[PDB]
Amino acid sequence: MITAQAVLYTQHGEPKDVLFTQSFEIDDDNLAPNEVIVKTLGSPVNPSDINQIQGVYPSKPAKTTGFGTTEPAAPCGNEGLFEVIKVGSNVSSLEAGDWVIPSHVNFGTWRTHALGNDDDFIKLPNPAQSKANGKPNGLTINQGATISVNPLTAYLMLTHYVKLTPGKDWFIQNGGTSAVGKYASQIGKLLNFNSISVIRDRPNLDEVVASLKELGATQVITEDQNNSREFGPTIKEWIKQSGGEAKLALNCVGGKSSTGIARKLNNNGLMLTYGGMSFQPVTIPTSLYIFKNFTSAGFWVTELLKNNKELKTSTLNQIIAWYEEGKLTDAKSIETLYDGTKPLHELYQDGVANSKDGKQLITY
Amino acid sequence: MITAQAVLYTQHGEPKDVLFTQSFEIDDDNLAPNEVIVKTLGSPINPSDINQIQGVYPSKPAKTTGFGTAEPAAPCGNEGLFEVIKVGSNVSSLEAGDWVIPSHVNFGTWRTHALGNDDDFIKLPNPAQSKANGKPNGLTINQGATISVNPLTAYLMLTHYVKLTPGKDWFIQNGGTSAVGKYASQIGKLLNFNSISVIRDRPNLDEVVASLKELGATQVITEDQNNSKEFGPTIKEWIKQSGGEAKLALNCVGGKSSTGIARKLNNNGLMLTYGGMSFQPVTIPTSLYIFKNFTSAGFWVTELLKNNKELKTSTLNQIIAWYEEGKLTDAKSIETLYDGTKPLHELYQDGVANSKDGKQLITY
Ligand SMILES: *O([C]1[C]([O])[C]([C]OP([O])(=O)OP(=O)([O-])O[C][C]2O[C]([N+]3=[C][C]=[C]C(C([N])=O)=[C]3)[C]([O])[C]2[O])O[C]1N1[C]=NC2=C1N=[C]N=C2[N])P([O])([O])=O
Ligand SMILES: NC(=O)c1ccc[n+]([C@@H]2O[C@H](COP(=O)([O-])OP(=O)(O)OC[C@H]3O[C@@H](n4cnc5c(N)ncnc54)[C@H](OP(=O)(O)O)[C@@H]3O)[C@@H](O)[C@H]2O)c1
Repeated sequence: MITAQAVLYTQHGEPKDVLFTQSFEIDDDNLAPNEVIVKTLGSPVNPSDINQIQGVYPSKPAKTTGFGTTEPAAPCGNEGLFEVIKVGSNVSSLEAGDWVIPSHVNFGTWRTHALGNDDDFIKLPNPAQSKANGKPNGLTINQGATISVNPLTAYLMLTHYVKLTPGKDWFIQNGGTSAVGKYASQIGKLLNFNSISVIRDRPNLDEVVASLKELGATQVITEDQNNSREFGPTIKEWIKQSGGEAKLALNCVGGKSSTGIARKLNNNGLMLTYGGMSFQPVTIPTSLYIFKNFTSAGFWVTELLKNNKELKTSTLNQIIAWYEEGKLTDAKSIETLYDGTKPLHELYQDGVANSKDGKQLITY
Repeated sequence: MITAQAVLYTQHGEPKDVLFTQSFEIDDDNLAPNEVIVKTLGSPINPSDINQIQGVYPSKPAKTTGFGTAEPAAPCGNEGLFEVIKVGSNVSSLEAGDWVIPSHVNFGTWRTHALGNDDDFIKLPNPAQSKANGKPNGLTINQGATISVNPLTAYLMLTHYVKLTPGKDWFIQNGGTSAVGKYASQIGKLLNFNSISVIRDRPNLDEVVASLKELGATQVITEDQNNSKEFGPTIKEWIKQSGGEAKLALNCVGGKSSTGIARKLNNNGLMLTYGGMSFQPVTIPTSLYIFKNFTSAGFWVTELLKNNKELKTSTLNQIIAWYEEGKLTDAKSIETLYDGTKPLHELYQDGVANSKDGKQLITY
């Protein structure tokens, strides 16, 4: 028998208040024929995971007593990389040593182990398999553990809604230092799209601007520049020189930031709102709608891919291939290793509290 | 001392999610004068038990800490057969070895043992007692465990409301393959009432028709036939040939099915609704109320027998006698035995999930 740990809550609220660790038992002897046991290698903290715990995210796992609690409790985390440790006698899709992610949301990835079927998982090539299949690179644990939400989100927003002419057209995005922002910049570079990333000013501004330009942002501006009527004509010059148009805006901030990036689009522009990193609503001047034919819409990768498994597979395959080819790198995570001395839920609580420092990955 | 197990929940929800098993101690060396300890022999899973756990049934046991839980918890199950194992110094009505059912609802029968007062139980004859009293049969465990709700429901609906003339009048009922339905057909035969059972179509329709007819249904029709304008005159022919009238409809379905059985009654008809599938409301054409003196009412055995021990006693005694005489038969339960190797709540969760296979009885 394996003794596992899961991060659970019995009631919605802030992670600092409601999370605890539950020890539970998994039977790793005498597997059913289709069953698969996996050990976690790592799982990140994404905003969606936190919103799920807070109760403001309408897709969530059921509260159950299945982890051996008396009160119904929900697990946490939708994304993660797991190593297959044992498979049942009718399992050929997976074997010991294989890398997998969950095939569906609401799996509960903030935990040490899981028992499911082979259809609960999607296989990723492990480094040994990538090299054997003649690839110059294999995935890292961070790359595998964060492959499923943010890279697909960036890829689909940039490709699935409006067609940007390679070598000419632009997108503009706020939250430029976000993991999603960093994938968008790289995917923009790979597809030959011009882009403007908007970021908050900070003391190490120059270092950040350089990182983002290296990733693929054509220009990086601050939110102060975004707000600036004086600066607008400079952006117009860039776009005019390119021969192209700013056709797409990606908004994960809301408020004034959403106003600023919308104003920078050419007529007939599209904005996709995929997040709201301050509680501020999407705010658009009436004149953009009426006089510039602006359109504002939403994006939600979970809903988009629900009955679109071909689209999911195709997108994921492209990200894997790019990683194997050395053409894509990961939005880097701050890693915290679980080793048994500090309760698992506290690692995640610290991760939630240190969100501002950057993407957090709990490792195992 | 006795280490017992109870199936409990701290919060309402689906049985698959909220049930757990709680160990608790009964001190069998510390009985008060009027107290009795019983060992469960068997308890079924009925829809009302499930609705209770889900939180949509307005009669339910209180949540308490009495089973030694940290948080308040409620037990499950309303019906069951128990064996008296020990009685207090002032108990005369029961002795060790006796068979009993709960005297009242909300007792919590999904558990191994209970401590209660002598008046929390009603004695049934055990097989040794039936045999000693000159009876050709004694009750089976399934018969005793399911005697409290369904048989009594059928008998009272048939006899307590409208007086059917033996050898000529008719009742019509839907849910004809239900436990209640099957008891009603038998009681109809025993009292010489004609009846029409309405059932859903199924692959072995003809085989089921024949079984229901053997039980006592005069005629059996599908829901399609119940709906059918074409078929309706055939039913009128049956009733006219008998010299009697259709005076009573028993409804456990609602919706179109309820409309159809109501339309088949003669003037001055009474419908009793005792259940309802798919949340479909009871739907009765206005014309029947106005022009055919139709009445529609409810039946709930829990409420009818709440303050009427004498009617309960007389009815229960008739059912017992019929079992002893070999005049009534139960539908075959699927029995799952608790031996202490699989948690008790999981046996009941399986039974809930497997409801469609047949009535589920957990035995001990
Ligand atoms: O500015 C902040 C960061 O740029 C950014 C957050 O970065 P992150 O890496 O921690 O978060 P990500 O995992 O990339 O994603 C966060 C947002 O995107 C939404 N999202 C992601 C994927 C899929 C969906 C979807 N709909 O399919 C949605 C998610 O809900 C998040 O909203 O935020 C910036 N930030 C923080 N506070 C800000 C702010 N910008 C402006 N104003 C305020 N108050 P930094 O680098 O710290 O300065
Ligand atoms: N008010 C009361 O005093 C009281 C007391 C006892 C029972 N009841 C009611 O009676 C019913 C269950 O009694 P039971 O223990 O006899 O149950 P049961 O043995 O499990 O039988 C259930 C019946 O419901 C039928 N059914 C299921 N879904 C249906 C649907 N969608 N449309 C039409 N019929 C459907 C089944 O038909 P199939 O065989 O085709 O699947 C079967 O005949 C419940 O509605 C319950 O609330 C009420």
